[PDB]
Amino acid sequence: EEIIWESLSVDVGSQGNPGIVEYKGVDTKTGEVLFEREPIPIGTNNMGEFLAIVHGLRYLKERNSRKPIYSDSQTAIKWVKDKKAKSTLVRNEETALIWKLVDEAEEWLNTHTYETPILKWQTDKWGEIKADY
RNA sequence: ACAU
DNA sequence: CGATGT
Ligand SMILES: [Ca+2]
Ligand SMILES: [K+]
Ligand SMILES: [K+]
Ligand SMILES: [K+]
Repeated sequence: EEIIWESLSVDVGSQGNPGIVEYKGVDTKTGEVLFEREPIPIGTNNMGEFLAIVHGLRYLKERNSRKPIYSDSQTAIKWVKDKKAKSTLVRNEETALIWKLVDEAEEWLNTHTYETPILKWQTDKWGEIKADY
């Protein structure tokens, strides 16, 4: 229906898919960048979106914030709900770094709790997510 | 088909 | 036009 303005929005950016992956989280209302991940040399769009949501969860928990997280990624939202990132990216020395981060993000989800609602950004109705690149 |  | 996903 309507945007929950008191929220954190995340977004992935990439150069290639697979290719260089980065992500950031922003205040949905103001656009203020709240966190930005150093670019990861090789990963997929969906791994980046997954890592972005999990980082937002950890960021909000550490700050005792009950704000929801918006993501436009059907895939990543489901991976977080499942606590399992079902990526097809091969595992090799080239992809070790992103797979390490993804493996660690799943481990974190399996060892911590949170009530943070994870919400679908309705691009069709609201336009591009505010964390856009 | 939908979400990227 | 290609790729990542449910
Ligand atoms: Ca975007
Ligand atoms: K996105
Ligand atoms: K983007
Ligand atoms: K497809």
